[PDB]
Amino acid sequence: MQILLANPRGFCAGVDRAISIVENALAIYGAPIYVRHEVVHNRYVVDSLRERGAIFIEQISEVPDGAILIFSAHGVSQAVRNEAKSRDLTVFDATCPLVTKVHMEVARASRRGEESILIGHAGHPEVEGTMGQYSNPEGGMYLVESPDDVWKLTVKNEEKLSFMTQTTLSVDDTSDVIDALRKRFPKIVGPRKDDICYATTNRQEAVRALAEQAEVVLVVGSKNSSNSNRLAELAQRMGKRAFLIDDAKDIQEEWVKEVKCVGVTAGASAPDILVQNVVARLQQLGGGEAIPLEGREENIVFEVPKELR
Ligand SMILES: O=CCCCOP(=O)(O)OP(=O)(O)O
Ligand code: SF4
Repeated sequence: MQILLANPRGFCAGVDRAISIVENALAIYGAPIYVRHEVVHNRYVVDSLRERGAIFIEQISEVPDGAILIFSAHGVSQAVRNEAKSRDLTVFDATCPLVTKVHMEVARASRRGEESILIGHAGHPEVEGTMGQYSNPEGGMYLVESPDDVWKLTVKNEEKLSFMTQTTLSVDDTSDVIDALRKRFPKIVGPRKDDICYATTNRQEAVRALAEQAEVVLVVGSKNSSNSNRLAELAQRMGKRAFLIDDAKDIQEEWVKEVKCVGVTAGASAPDILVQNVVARLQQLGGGEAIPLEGREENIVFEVPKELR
């Protein structure tokens, strides 16, 4: 059995920064360090940081006065930022810069009172944080997930309308949604393509190349990772069996029995150790040396705030 490894895979620049923000805060200030939401949607990273003294909360009212608070990579609404601001907290912001970029545009549209449409998945913390940048009652902020959503949306003034996207979407599905928006609202303004980040685009492109070669694709990542789920979905849509797994213990032998070629990748929030252990388990089930596929080079790094070292 040939084990193939997707390239690029695993940590992106935002996730490396965000985890380093929490670890450095723990090292500089000691436990506890409060984090609003899982810093990244990975169970291994999250359990790890919990055992080291980070406490993960959903609301600022869970956080004691005087505490250090870090916002997760996904970002936070103005309401949350202000509730934190109004309380007695030292705040470090681990929001990915590439999320912050979208935030600034929704804020712009809000200040103008011009309506904005977000493409994204209801209930995801990044969507809550992005929708949460708009506050002007004179305009409006709308969520669409699909072409059918666009087909039913009415806005107040379609001569002044813009759109933004969640950073972790399916590149192909988002393209359908944008085509629908431009047909329904011919004057809508957006970025040249979308707000899907470099890391989501690359890892999708990588998993397409993997799925071309592999009968079975394992995507290392947690159930609540949006970008990880998009990798598994892409492979499955190409007619390959695909599984999203937290770690090597999730592997069922039937998945790989009599399979000549298995592919492995990882979501942007999955550490490389998890992938090494998955390969190790596939080697127990008959795999050889893991072969990495050639991939698009990534060279972006995002530094932690100077205050955190
Ligand atoms: O939210 C932007 C991406 C952050 C890193 O990946 P993670 O799996 O934690 O988040 P998700 O892909 O947004 O659900
Ligand atoms: S997946 Fe993209 S937007 Fe999200 S943390 Fe990583 S680089 Fe930033």
